[PDB]
Amino acid sequence: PLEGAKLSVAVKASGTATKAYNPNDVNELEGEAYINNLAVVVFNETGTELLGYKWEALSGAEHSAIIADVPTTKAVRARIIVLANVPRDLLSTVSTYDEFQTRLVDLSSQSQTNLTMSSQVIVTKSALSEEDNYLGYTDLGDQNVDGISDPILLTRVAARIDLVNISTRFAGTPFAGREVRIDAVGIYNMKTKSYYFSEADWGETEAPDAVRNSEDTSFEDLLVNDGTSISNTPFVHYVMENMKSDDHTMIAVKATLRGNSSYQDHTKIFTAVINAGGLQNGYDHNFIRRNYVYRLRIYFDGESFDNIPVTPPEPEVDTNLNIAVQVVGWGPVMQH
Repeated sequence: PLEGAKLSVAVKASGTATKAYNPNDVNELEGEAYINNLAVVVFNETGTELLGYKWEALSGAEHSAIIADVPTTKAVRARIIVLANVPRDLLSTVSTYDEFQTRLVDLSSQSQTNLTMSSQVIVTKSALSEEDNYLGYTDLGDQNVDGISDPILLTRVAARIDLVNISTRFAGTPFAGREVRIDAVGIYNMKTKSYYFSEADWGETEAPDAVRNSEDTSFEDLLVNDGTSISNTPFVHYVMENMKSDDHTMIAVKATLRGNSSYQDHTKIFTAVINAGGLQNGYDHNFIRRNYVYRLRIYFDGESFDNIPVTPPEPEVDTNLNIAVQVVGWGPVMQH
C-alpha cells in the first residue's frame, strides 16, 4: 500500500562530553568504536504505534556509519531510537515504546570489539514526509528532519575500569622493605544489566537488577614494593552504569604481605568504591557513568596489614583500601 516513506540516518559514536581538543581524553582501545550493526526503531509521537524498524549488519564500519531506507509507514511526527551493536532480532519483537524501554542488555554481550551504543530519544517537531527523510546528513543541512544535520550521537551503555598501577608506602613504617604479592583482581558490586537507551542524550541507562561480583583475574608473578610503576595496566573490565544503587562498584584486590622469618604471610581481600569523590575532584558525577573510563591507582601502607608473629584461613575483607581514581573521556585519535 502506502510504501516509499523511508528514513536514512547518519551516526557518530560519542567520544568525550566536550567537543574540544584534549590528548588526555583519548582512551579508546581498537574495536571499541566498531559499528558491527545499526538498528533504527520508529514510533508515532506517543510511542503507542510502531511505524517501522530496521537492523543491518555492517562490514568495516567504525566511529561513524549510515543506516539507509528505514521504512516509516506514516507521514507523521515520530519518536526515533538509533542503536549500534545490538541483537539482530531485538527490534522484530517491538510493540510499544514503553515496552521497548524495559529491554535489558547483558554485560556478557559487551567486549572490546562489540560495545552497545544508542542515541537519545528523538521526538520530531515536524511530521516525517511520504517520501525520503534524513537525519544527520551534514551536506543536506535543513533538508534533514527538524534540520538535524549533525550525525546522530550514539553513546555507550558500558563503562571501562582500568587498574593502571599498584604500589606500596612502607618507608618509615614497621613494614619497610617488605613486598606484597597481588594474588587476584576483580570487580565487586558490578551492574551486569543495563537499559539499551535513555530519553536524554547520555542519560541514565542503569538497570535496577541486583549487582554481582566478577570472576577474579589471577596473577602468577605480580610482586609490588616502594617505587613499583606498572606500565602494562594488568586489569581492564567493562561494567554497566552504577550511580543510583546503594551497592557501589568496587575494585577488589586479594593481596599477601610476604614474610621475613620474624613475621608470617598476611593475606586479605581489599575493596574500595570507584569514583566516590568524583564531584569533589571536578568531574560531572560520582561512581560509574556510561561511556566513561576509570583509571585506578592502588596503594598499600602501614595500615594495610598486621605483623603476625611466627607460630612455633578465610581472608578478612578490608573496605578501607586507599585508591586514586582518574575519570577520563572515552575518545578516539583525530579523524579525517
